[PDB]
Amino acid sequence: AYTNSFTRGVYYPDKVFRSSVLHS
Amino acid sequence: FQPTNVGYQPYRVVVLSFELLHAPATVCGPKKSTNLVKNKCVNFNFNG
Repeated sequence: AYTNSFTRGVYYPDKVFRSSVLHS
Repeated sequence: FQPTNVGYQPYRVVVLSFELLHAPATVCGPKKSTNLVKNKCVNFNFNG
């Protein structure tokens, strides 16, 4: 069987704090 | 490996890999820590 993931599965890519920023 | 073997001889090797990360340090050098100073211009060192 199947379902859609939607926007799940994003994770913090590194152990650095950042705020108010659009990182890539 | 006979003792009569020069590059034919056995060599022991150790490779040290450093888990260098922007994360909690836990193996560090013998360098001592100071007290902490705030609201003044200072030449700091945190975990290297």
